[PDB]
Amino acid sequence: AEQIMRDRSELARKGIARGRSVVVLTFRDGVLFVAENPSTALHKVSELYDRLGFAAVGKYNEFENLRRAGIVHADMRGYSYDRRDVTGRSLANAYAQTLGTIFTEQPKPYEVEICVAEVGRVGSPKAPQLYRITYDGSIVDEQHFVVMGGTTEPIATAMRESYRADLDLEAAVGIAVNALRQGGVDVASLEVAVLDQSRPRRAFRRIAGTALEQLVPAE
Amino acid sequence: AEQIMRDRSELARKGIARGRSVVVLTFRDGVLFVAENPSTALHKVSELYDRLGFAAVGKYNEFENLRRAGIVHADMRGYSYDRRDVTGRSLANAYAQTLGTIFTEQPKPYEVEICVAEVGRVGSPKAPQLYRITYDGSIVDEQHFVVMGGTTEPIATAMRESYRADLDLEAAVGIAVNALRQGGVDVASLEVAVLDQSRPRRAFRRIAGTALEQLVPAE
Amino acid sequence: AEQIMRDRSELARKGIARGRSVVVLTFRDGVLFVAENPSTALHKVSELYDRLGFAAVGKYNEFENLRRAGIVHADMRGYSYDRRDVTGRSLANAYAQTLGTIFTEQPKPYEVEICVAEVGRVGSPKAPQLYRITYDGSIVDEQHFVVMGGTTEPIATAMRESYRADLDLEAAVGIAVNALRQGGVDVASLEVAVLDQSRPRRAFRRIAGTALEQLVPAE
Amino acid sequence: AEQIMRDRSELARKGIARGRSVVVLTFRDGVLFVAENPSTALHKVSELYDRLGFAAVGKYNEFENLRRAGIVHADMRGYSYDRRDVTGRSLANAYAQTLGTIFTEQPKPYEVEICVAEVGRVGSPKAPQLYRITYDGSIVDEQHFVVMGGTTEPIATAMRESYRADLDLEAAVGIAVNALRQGGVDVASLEVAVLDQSRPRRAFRRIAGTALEQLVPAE
Amino acid sequence: NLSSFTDYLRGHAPELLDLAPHGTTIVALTYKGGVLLAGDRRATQGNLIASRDVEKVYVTDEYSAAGIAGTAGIAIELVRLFAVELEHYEKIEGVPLTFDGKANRLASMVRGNLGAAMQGLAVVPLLVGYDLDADDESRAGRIVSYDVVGGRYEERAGYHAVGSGSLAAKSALKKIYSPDSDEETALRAAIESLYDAADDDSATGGPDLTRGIYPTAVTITQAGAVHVSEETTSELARRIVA
Amino acid sequence: NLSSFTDYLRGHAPELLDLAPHGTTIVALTYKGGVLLAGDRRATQGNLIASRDVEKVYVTDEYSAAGIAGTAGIAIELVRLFAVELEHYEKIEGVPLTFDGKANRLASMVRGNLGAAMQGLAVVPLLVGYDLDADDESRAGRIVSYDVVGGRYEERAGYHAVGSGSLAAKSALKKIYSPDSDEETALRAAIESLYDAADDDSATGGPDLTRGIYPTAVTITQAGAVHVSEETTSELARRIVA
Amino acid sequence: NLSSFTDYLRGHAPELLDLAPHGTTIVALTYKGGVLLAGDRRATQGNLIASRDVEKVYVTDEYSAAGIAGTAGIAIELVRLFAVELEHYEKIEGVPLTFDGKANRLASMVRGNLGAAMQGLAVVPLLVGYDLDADDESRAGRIVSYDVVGGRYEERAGYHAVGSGSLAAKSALKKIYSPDSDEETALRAAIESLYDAADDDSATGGPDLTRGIYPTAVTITQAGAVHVSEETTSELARRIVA
Amino acid sequence: NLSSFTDYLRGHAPELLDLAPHGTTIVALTYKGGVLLAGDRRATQGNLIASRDVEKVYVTDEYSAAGIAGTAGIAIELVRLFAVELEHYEKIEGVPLTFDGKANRLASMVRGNLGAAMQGLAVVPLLVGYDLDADDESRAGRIVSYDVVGGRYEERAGYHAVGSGSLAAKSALKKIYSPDSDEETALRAAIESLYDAADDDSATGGPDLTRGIYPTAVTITQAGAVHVSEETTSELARRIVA
Repeated sequence: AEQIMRDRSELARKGIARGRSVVVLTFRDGVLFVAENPSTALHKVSELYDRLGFAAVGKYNEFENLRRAGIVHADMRGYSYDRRDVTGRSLANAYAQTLGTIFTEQPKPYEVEICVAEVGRVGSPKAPQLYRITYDGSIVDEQHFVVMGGTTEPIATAMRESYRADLDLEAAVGIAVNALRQGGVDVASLEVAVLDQSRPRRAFRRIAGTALEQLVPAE
Repeated sequence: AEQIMRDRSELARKGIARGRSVVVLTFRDGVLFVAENPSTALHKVSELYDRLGFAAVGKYNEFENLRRAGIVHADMRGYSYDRRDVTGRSLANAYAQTLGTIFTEQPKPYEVEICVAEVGRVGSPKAPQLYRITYDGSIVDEQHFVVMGGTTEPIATAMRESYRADLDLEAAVGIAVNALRQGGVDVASLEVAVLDQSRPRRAFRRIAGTALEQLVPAE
Repeated sequence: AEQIMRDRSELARKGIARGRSVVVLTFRDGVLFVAENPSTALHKVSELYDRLGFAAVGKYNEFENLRRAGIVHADMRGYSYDRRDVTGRSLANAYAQTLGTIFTEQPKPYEVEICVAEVGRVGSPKAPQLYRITYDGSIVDEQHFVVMGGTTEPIATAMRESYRADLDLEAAVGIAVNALRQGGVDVASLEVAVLDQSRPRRAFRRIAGTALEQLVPAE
Repeated sequence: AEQIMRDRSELARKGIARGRSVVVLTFRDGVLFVAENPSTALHKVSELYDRLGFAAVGKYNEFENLRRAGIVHADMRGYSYDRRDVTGRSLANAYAQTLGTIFTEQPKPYEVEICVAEVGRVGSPKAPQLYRITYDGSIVDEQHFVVMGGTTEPIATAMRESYRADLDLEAAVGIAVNALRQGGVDVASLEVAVLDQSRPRRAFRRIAGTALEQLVPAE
Repeated sequence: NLSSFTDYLRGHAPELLDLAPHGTTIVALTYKGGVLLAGDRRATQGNLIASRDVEKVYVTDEYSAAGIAGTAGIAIELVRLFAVELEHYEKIEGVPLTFDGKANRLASMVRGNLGAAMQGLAVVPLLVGYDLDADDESRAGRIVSYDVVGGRYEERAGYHAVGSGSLAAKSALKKIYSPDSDEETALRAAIESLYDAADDDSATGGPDLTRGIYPTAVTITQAGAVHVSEETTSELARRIVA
Repeated sequence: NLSSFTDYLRGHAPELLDLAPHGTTIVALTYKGGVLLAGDRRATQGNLIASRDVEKVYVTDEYSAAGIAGTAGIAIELVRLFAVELEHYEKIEGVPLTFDGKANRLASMVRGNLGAAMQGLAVVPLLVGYDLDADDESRAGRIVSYDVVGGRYEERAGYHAVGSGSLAAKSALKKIYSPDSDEETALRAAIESLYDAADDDSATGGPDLTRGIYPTAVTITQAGAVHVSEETTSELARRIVA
Repeated sequence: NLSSFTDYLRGHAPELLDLAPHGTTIVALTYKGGVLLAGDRRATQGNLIASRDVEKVYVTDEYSAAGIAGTAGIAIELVRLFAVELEHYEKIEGVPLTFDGKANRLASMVRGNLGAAMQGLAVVPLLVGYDLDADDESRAGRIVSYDVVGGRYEERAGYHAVGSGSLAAKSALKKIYSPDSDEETALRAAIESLYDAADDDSATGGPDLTRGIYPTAVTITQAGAVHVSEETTSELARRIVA
Repeated sequence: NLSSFTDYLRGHAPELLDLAPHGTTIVALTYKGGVLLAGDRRATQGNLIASRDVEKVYVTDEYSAAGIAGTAGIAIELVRLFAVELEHYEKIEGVPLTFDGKANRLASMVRGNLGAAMQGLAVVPLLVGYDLDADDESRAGRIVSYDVVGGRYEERAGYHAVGSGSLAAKSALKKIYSPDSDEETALRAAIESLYDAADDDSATGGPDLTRGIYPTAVTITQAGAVHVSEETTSELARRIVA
């Protein structure tokens, strides 16, 4: 009684584990989101802001909230100051703080794992940045790639040994879609999108169907 | 039941323990901050005020809060009265009371350890002061050096027998960086900053990369 | 289940016990404050008002609060009415009611023992008065001397057989500093102050270092 | 579980019992307050109003409150209507209700036993009335004498067989002071006061020291 | 909860903090013994006399008293409360308030009426008392005057007054009054200026031998404050007349 | 809870934040030692004089003090509070406030009366002090003036004044004053302009040799602040006359 | 909780959001290096001069500053707060605000005073800074002007001004100012129009050689903002004269 | 929590819902492709010109934009907020709002300002857009006008305008305009009426060839909205002239 945190903790871990997985990566255009998503309608990755992307895993409703919440917290800053000041680090901490609280206070912790990605402005030589936040309020500054959901071990290493900078898009899709197969099957029945540093404003587009074909490698 | 304090306390102690460490010291220029920070984006040491520095350890979100909270509490006094009146003692006590309360009332105590540092104004012969506040609201007035996080015992004594006043900067970095290695590995992959009593206002700058090289001693 | 008071109580008693000690006494000039305080920055004795002094023991943050709370409850009455109406008995009762309530309702009782001292106005033939309030809201009107902190038994009796009225200041310093040694080592590394009935207003001054030498007896 | 009242109940009884005692009586002048009080500053009997007295037992801070609370509840009525409408019955009930609720809801019951006494106006042939309220909201209309605190049994009967109407004051002091000694030692180190029906307004004076001598019988 | 009866109302019963029956003149004198208050008794709402036996000076407590000038209604409730405030603070703290306390409290109660004040219904008191804490028990008497915005002021001239005929009375005293004097001489000078105030002010109208209307008085000293008898005044006002 | 006594009331007792007895003139001079304040003592409600012995300058703390001009009632409570704000900040923080702090505080309290200000009842203070943190303890004396909307302003000319006769006194000093001087010379130029202020202003009326009404003064130096003696003033104003 | 020092007060201490000492003119010029601010130093309440040494331009942060015209009391506190808002946002976010952020913030603080504005006590700022985020670091200096209802406006003409003599100065610059120029040339044209503003406006009154009253200035560039020396100004105004 | 950025402010930060720099004229035209806006750029506070380069038309989102006339300050913040109100609803709902949605929202935002409206500080917008949900993509362009009390009105006549010179422009178009036409013909007719509005209205003042001041424009179509270039306007207004 006190190490209830041990318990709660497990509850989330287990809930996250027993579910589909996601991989986010750093490449040439900017940042790629590839996550198993059978759903035709409900997403798992979303534009968070001008140069900000978001993708989670766990119970939908729970990260759905955290998603809207972000969308709001961003908009707020942008309006309050200047879109130019909305950052990733900002929505990172924010999520950290929120989840951290939820964990400690809410009746049931949030079975969620979140990834916030920001792809540099529309010019400067700054390399994308990745952020992962755990159900209990933990963040880590990943500069290469990030994986969450289901069983990470296989997919994780399958990448540790499979990652390359300046990775072409078509190729970064492979690297990931492969590792993904290495832990669980891999039809063009998922949702992918990307934060394109080329774009001048939006910077976030989703790779539809007809054009995803020509990216994902077969068995 | 009543000596839950015992429990809760352990909860903190342990969580702090099972995590990277930090060292703060008094020297020639003013005050040096050396802490193991692999993170490229999320800091562990921060300008708290004009002549004030801050550095903590434990769960990030938790001490991150306490960091912002300080920043604010400082600014407030500075605005309310005069920057000239913001002291380290003030922020010490503050934190003390805050954590003290959290420990007593929050559902889960804060796995945090904090160090507040003030390096005299821009001239007078006053020697820097250091403060340490524990997860349960305990402070101590360290005039020399302070260490927190991970396993202190080794790094602790590794300094009790390694500390010198008027200690050059380059050398102070050694003194510290060394003691750190004597407990756990030591690449120029951490964050280091200093409260330079030479500065007229800010007094807190961070020692970037290209310049850290020529300060940290190899194996 | 009900005699939790038993428990809670012990919690405090123990916390108080396992810590340094203090002695307050009645003499010629007015009232003397001698308490073991290694700290160079954080005091344990404070000017509560015009003719009022305050000293405590237990967890810092906790009595620190109660110190400030007093400082305020005093000023209030002084402003609301007249400095001439701020008494020792007022703050005494105050503290009593407060502590008695914490004890009863706070999640953790206050590990504190407090002493309120008033040295008569700047003229009349009234002898100082002393007040001690315990972690559970208990007060006693001590006219001679008062001891709190750590192990009282030794130092207590070491005074019962060692107290003298109109006691000179230099000697009163001995009387106490001695009995303190008889239970725990005694360097000019403590904090001492006094409530000087000579003074017209303030009445509370602290005996610095250079002048304490010539007051504390050696081994 | 439900007969917590049994418990709480015992908590008070025991706390009250383990403490000095008080005796209140009806006599010639009006009403006498004799209670064991070694304290030189903190009383246990107070003028509650024009024709009202109050005396209690238990933890200090706890009845002290209820004391102040009466003083006010009285003043209130006297201002709201007319001092002539402030009765003993009012305050009695009031207290009954208060403690009654405390007992039932507060975290810990009030270790208190209280006595409200009213000595008829300044003329009419009305005989004083006495009120006793227990830590659990119980009142009784005592017309003769009332005892409380410590071990009542000895002092109690020591009065049942020792009481006399129209009793002289000097003699009423004996009657009580005696019975007090019969259970627990009896120096002029207590506090005595009386509600004098002779007086036109106040009706409450405390017998100081120089004059108590000649009233209390020796061993 | 700071021993202020008032402040209790503040948080527990707030509803207690010439259209209607006016004021009158009141005088204050210092002297060897202690001090005293004397004030007219004519309440006038307009140019019409509403009452000729209204007491304007009350005994606040054992060693002090004050007279209030302004709207009768507002001035009464205010002093009654001031009295209570003082008594309660004693029964609670055990001791009584400094004189300087009683005054600062009265001020607060005045500062509180400032709203009604700026709306015509203004009141202003004159406080007097034997300072049990004064070094020289010779000049232990004191006189405190007030503002409407609640300022507290020290007499420091032996006398003062408030009300319509105050300018008059103050002037009469400027002549008919001298320092350290009898508690008979002063009570005399008082009934005097209170006569002069009545001369140059239809709103006052001091001693009226024909009707039996005599000035109300109160003296305070090292023994306390006592309200002078109707005899000590009338056979005193007859003496003043010529 | 920020060591502000005021702010405590702000949240625990908010009820503490020519119809009534006006102001007067107050001067301020800088010098070798420190700085000082000298102010008139005539309170005037209307064209009528209300008191000729009122003190307008108070010692706020060990190393500072101030004088306030405007509604006496408001001005008093305001400085009394200022004093406390300071003392309380000390006892809590252990140390005292910067001079620049004491000032910023005083200004907040003034801004706080802006409401009453726009309703006639305005007040404005003059703050002086020995800046224990000034580099050159030679020019360690300071003078801060105020707005009504609560602006803080630095003297930077060795002298200032506030009140009806300020315009006059300022002008006198613009002549009879010189930098680094004695704590006898400045106290001299102060009683002087305080005299010229009274010449061209019926609301002031400085030194009156016939009545015994002398200007109140206070000097602050590296030793702290002390209120000049009634003697050092009279035998000083007699010197000024011709 | 959005890194807004302001917004913290908004929710935790709301009490911080010609009767009193007026304004003056302030000029803003753009140039090769960066930008600058130069403004008069005369505070005038009425037709009366209240102070001739009041600084009207402040350096808000490392790479920006602003001058505020309007009621001095309100304009001071407002900029000091803007300063803090900027600094606090940094220490929290680690990085500083865009320039476009600093302005949007400043505008909100102005919109905040709109209440007081519609009551006479209005204040309007002029903001400048070196946009560290500007593409062509040539024209990286910027000028933002404001409304009273809080509108934010871009200069886009290399110069601007606010205050009584603004119409004057703006017109002088319309002649004496040319694009890309020295940080000596612009500082020259500034002291110039600031002279012309004083010619046709008693409320201003620029460079006064006889008294030693010289315009306050500040330049901001890729190195940051620095307050121009009293020497670089006087030996600069002397040059302008004829 | 209804996907309304605004409504989020409503409950979590309410503080975001000729004394100051006025308005100008803005025109709207319908055509084959889609629709467009063109507005003057002269801001006038009084009879004085305050700015001649202020943009009055903004692109709200991918397929719509609007020009607002009235208090510049109130009108700026209002459109920006509208923009965000739109973008946020998309990010949240994933799709964008109907055009009839965007309008009803904009109407709500106007209705909100009615308070300030009835105090002079009013503002009124003109909303245009390519209705991606219109049946006949031939007449897919739309124009919505507004009240002050927040009414929403449909054009249904190919053109409209708002501002001081609107009555003028509206009339010019009542002549120089014809249905289904080039996005070159309509951009032509707009610059025209925008010329006539300036003829009979000193507040407007359209295309000024001598200064380089050219009307701002924006055209929305099935491709979305894009801001016409400064070239396509000047070489376009030169054609208009005679």
